[PDB]
Amino acid sequence: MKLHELKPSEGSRKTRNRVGRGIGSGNGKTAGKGHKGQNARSGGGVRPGFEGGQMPLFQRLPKRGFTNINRKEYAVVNLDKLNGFAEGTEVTPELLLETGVISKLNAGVKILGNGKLEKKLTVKANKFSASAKEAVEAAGGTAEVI
Amino acid sequence: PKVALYNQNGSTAGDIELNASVFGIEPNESVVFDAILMQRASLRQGTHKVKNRSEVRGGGRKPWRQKGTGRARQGSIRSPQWRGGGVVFGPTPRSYSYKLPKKVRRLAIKSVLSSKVIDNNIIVLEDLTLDTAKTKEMAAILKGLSVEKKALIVTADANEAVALSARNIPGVTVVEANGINVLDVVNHEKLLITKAAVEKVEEVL
Amino acid sequence: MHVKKGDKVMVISGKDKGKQGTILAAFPKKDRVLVEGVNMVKKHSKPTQANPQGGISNQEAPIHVSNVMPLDPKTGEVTRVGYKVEDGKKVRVAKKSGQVL
RNA sequence: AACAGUGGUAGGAGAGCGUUCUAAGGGCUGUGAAGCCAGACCGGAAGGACUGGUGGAGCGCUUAGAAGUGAGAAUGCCGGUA
RNA sequence: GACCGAUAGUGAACCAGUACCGUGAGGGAAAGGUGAAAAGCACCCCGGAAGGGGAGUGAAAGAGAUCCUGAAACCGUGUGCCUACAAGUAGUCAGAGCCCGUUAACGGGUGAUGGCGUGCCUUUUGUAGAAUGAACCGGCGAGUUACGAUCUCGUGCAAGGUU
RNA sequence: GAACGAGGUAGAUGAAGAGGUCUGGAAAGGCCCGCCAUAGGAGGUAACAGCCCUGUAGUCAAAACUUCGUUCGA
Repeated sequence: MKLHELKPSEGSRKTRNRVGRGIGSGNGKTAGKGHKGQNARSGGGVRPGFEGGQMPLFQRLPKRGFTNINRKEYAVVNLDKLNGFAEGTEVTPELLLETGVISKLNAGVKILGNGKLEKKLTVKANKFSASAKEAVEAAGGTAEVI
Repeated sequence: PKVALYNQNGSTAGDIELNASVFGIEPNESVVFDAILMQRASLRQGTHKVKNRSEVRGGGRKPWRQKGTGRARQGSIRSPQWRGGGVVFGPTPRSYSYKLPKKVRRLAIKSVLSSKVIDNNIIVLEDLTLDTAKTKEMAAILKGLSVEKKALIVTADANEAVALSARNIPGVTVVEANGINVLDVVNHEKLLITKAAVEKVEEVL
Repeated sequence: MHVKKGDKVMVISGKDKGKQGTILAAFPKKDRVLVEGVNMVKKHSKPTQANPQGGISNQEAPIHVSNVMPLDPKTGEVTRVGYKVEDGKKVRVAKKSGQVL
């Protein structure tokens, strides 16, 4: 294909809607905004929560609890992701990073108990779930805590 | 990916095997189109500024009182409908570039090279050595190689002497083996390559 | 410019094509050159102060220097111009010839 | 092919027309382009050709892109004239 | 320079921050284009001149000092058709007569006479409205961009995507 | 508080067709032929020019001031 026969992907290009140009297209004199409204004038928007002076929803609703500066969100991984590694291999958070299974080590790696695993591994992770531990001991792998 | 190899004086040699993953890929028309549009927009620099109402050296005072005057109600002398100027929503200085994924751009460049392969305008010229920067020598070289319309030459190492000579033509330009793009490849309609740059771009891709 | 006052020159363009003429004028302010026997305008003339005449004066008119090249003094054809030095002062040396001026 | 439908404001959706630049390919032009003026031509529409006259150097088409992109009204503004 | 091409672009392409207005602070315009070369109209006639008519230059004089092109409003001059018993959003459609003959096609101009028929826009429940706006002509003149968000569409990869 | 290299401020050199023919008022335009190109940037040239001119690429140039790099303690 040369330049003088350029074809885009059909349905990937859309013409712009030039409002307020003539009457045949529609959106003519009023430019598609109705009549005489507060919204119909320039800058005429209302605040996004504002509902006509009626005391809004977030104000009618009370506040909830806190958050803490100390929050250890553990890097989630389930057992199905463990099947990618070969038999009899050692897995460590660093090797998890190089394999890209987890994109951010962050507070710490923690395995969780969904998926079927039938492989022998030496898994090194900070936190375990009880189902994960019984699953890896059923498979024959060793779950030791870092 | 089995294009015949040619010499300097138009002599031909044994054909060269080419990478299938780079030169035999079925091209993607939409991706090639978007890659064209991408750097086609990126080349333009878009410097254009036109004076908005607030900055047109004047305005200021109210020209006359609101009521009690036969004239229409009116604000500053510099105003949009006013003759003196003040334009609204004019062109503003801004950037006309964005970015595409690495996979997309590599797929696009593979697509265009493979397209050139399948319509057979690739001519490979190994060991392109010229002892002088004179232009009529490579002009006779191109006439022997039988190219009439535009073309593009890629040679990586001999660029320091070829680049002075070949820059004479308006429609013909050298490029390094690194600097392969889409506009130069599509527009020049006849891609001249050397085998060293073939392997270089081959391992790059 | 490459042409000088007092040169034997040859004209390229205009109505006057390929005719010999001598140079007695030069206008470097506007690259404007008056050659003998070219641009033969016919100026309407009123009496000039105490001169009691009335008529049409037929006289020269100047042309542009880009339409004029000088000739080879040896072979006689119109030739291009180059610059060269000869024992102190530089000299005007035409191309395809070793002679000066 | 058959069947049915086809008023319409706010509005919502889909098709398009036209203008100025920009690339690609094609070509038109002192053997007269652009523009202007006049015709009884063509398309569903926005519009588009053809032939004369003026005019005396620039401009279509194809495909795509980007818009300071389309005026009849705002006691709009400027110029000209009733 | 996918910036403007003289109502644009700086206010200012031109002797512009000028002319002009204001006591002063200040405000603040309009106004580009003969020709390639002035070769810019010798000479004759009208006339006081201006201005014209000739002659001459040029490729052009309709090109002669706002001098490329010269639209429209507006204003004139000849005319083909019609008009002094007729009231008419001034049309439309029938329609005889008369005149002309074309991007040749069930043509063109004018139309005595008949039927029907209260402009445009805005705002209104409702306008022919005695509600509003427009003397006319020409030019200019109103939904864009930035950064985010969301949704659809379409692309590349896909439990990964991506700088 | 020296002499040395590179710049800056003026500049110089710099290839190739009035090629033939047609229209034209005028060819830079059309057709048929050549040449240069480290130079086909651009402008002007009676119309649209790489080879008409100014130039352009390279290659040089400073009497005088000026700006940058080599010398004179635990």
